[PDB]
Order: sequence, then structure tokens, then C-alpha cells
Amino acid sequence: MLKYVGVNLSGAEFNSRKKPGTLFKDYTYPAASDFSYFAGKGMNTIRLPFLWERVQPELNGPLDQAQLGLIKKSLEAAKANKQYLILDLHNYATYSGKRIGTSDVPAGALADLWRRLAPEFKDDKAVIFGLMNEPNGISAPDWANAAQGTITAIRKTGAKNLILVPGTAYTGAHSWRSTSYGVSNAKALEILKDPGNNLAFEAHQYLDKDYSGTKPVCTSDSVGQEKLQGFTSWLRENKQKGFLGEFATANNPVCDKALEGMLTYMEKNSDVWLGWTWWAAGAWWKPDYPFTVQPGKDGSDKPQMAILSKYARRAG
Repeated sequence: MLKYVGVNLSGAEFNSRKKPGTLFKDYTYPAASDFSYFAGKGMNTIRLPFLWERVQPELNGPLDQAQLGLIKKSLEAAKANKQYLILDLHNYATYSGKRIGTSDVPAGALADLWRRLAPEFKDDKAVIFGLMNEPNGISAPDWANAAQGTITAIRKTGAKNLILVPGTAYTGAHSWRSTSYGVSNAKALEILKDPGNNLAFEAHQYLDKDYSGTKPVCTSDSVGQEKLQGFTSWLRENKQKGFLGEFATANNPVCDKALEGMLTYMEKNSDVWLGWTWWAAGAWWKPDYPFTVQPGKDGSDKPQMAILSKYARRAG
């Protein structure tokens, strides 16, 4: 009874340094056959990272027609495979290195981006709007405010699509109630109003000591379940819905158990969780990269795909 299950198809957000960058050299979009492979593994949802700098080359300026065309090409692959596509603005609350909220990048500039992007997808039932990947270094109240302005902007254009709203502090599920970074995401995001009434809160969760995914280690076989509880609790209290936009475990016995506990957790908490997308797949991950579920050239599954498919087919 979970609605959305799938993967991040990573590639378009690579080498963020190179603006605008060259297609096939600095970044890539996924092949139609990738969409097909994951749909065959029972996954109905693709999160698609792309760069703000690539889609809108000038702040408040018109959209790049070529980059928009590549996004639309990915959508037709998703639609054919009966999949949902999350448009993920993979930008860490920055545009060309400068934070949202500064006089270089005002809050209304993010609102302008989505004001332009939304009506391009307003009919498509397969398109979900992911406002910003992992905001950080901006206070929770200030970020919440920028999220609100963006939401208002999207709904003004007539778009009724699901909006995925992140918090600050890298939108970690573990730290949702914490006051270590100031006013919590929990307290700051209470104020949010959506006139379209189609909102969910995007959280990310990794299982190493510092919850970043820089180490291929899970700290215990149950750490996933424990770190989601504050957020799940919050969603239930507030009659809100949640999404696990990014999460990953390495290929080892302890990590495999932790992944199973986590996916079982979201299944029994499906009253508030709308679903999850794994980090990651895409043709540009190295062989030794611990989190890849991109199939080999021969077409064989990566080790974690076995567990992922089991739970993917349990949903829909």
C-alpha cells in the first residue's frame, strides 16, 4: 500500500562546476532502456536530478529549450513504462555557488524557476515537482518562507501536481526535530499552506555515522527505522505525507538487514509515507561505487536490487 517506489537516475547533475557544460561529456540523461529495466523490476517511480544552471542559464531568465527537451524526452520514457517522474532541482539551495536568500540569489528567483517550469508539465499526471535537493546553510524559517513563495507561484500557474517540499540541514530525516541548526524543520514547516492541497515532505536518510553516505557502512542493523521515527511521528501528528527521496546501503550482511528493516518500516507506516527512491542508478557510476543499482552491460542485477525488487513489487 505504498504509492511510489523507485530509483534516482543520476547523470544530468554531474560536474556542477561546468556551466553550461557539454552533453555526453560533462553530464548525461538516461537511456529509455534504463526506464524500462527498472519498470521491469517493479519500480514505478524515477527521481530525475538536473541542474538549475542548465535549465535556466540566467537567473529570472527564460528556460533553455534544449535542456527542457531532454527532460521531456525522459518523461516520454517514463510514461511509456507507466512510471512517475520526479523533477529534482539538484542544487543544494545554491545557484552558481551562491545561496538562496542572499542578494545575489533572492527567494523569488527560485519562485521564478518553478513559475516557468510548472506549466510545461501541468497536465501530466506522471510529473511530481521536487523543489530543491538538500537545502543547507539557510535557516529553517528562511527556507520554509522560500518554499512557501515557490508553492504559491506553482499553484498560481494552474499546476495541480504533487509538490515535494524539503527542509534545511540537507533535509535529513534524523535531524527533523533537532534544534542544533536553529529553529527545527518540524517547527518551521508547520506554517506551510498549499491552495492546491497536494503536498508532501521530502526527507533523505543515510546510515553511516554522520548520515551523509560517504562511508559504505551501516552503524547497526536497525538504524534506518530509528532515524525515520521523529519524521514519521511528525507527519502523523500534522496529517501530512512523506517521501524518502534519497537513501542507500552498501552490499554487506549488516547493511542488508538494515535495508530490510527500513523498507518494512515504510510499508507498516504507509499511512504517512508515500514511498521512496533509491540513490542511485545511471550509466556514469564507477565499478567500485557502493550504492549503484544500475545493471551491468550484460544486464545482470546489482546485489542490493534483489532486496529492492522484493519491496517494490509489494507496493503499487
